[PDB]
Amino acid sequence: IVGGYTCGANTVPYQVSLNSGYHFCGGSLINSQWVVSAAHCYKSGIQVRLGEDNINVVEGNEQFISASKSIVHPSYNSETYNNDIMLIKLKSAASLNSRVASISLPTSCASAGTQCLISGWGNTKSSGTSYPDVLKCLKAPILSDSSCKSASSFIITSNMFCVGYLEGGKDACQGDSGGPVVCSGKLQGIVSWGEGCAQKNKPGFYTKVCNYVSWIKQTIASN
Ligand SMILES: [Ca+2]
Repeated sequence: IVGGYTCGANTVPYQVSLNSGYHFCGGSLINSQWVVSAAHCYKSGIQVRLGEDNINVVEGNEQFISASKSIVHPSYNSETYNNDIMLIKLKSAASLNSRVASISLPTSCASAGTQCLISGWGNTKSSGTSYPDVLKCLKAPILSDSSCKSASSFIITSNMFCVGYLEGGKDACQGDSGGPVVCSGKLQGIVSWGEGCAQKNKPGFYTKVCNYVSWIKQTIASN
């Protein structure tokens, strides 16, 4: 995350890391057996990692559970990132506690201006590579739908909101993808894409979970 701060060991207990020999995408724990993340993060043989803060050191509190199944949205579009959502079932239920807890799904969509908390172990620089050891946080507001679009070269659909800072400097970035956007204690979004990171007039775009609650609840029940 570019222009953020250190969250602090387990201050974001719903945040998960998806690992395939090394961290590559983020995720959010929505119940003891299911994580939600981005469609575009799909990989086979994913190891979900709960309770992490320093991803490169074993601190105790870590839980490493394998993905028994990974269900991508059937309408995912890999070229426009529309319906960038994926549900991962854990092979065994996670041991829920103070440092590894689930986040509620939303009951209604969040309106422009609401302040949200974005997080992950992604890149922290506008130019170049600097992957942090510890979990990073950014507080940012939802921008108005008109704002994202004036400021855009790529297709934006109704399943995406956008959040951040048009001035630039503060944004999610590569490696945060699939991570959480929490607003008022509810997971409203999934880190999906942006035109680079932290660039002037190019905010971040996020899957709009509020559109997907039926599909999540239903997929979970029948799997
Ligand atoms: Ca660790």
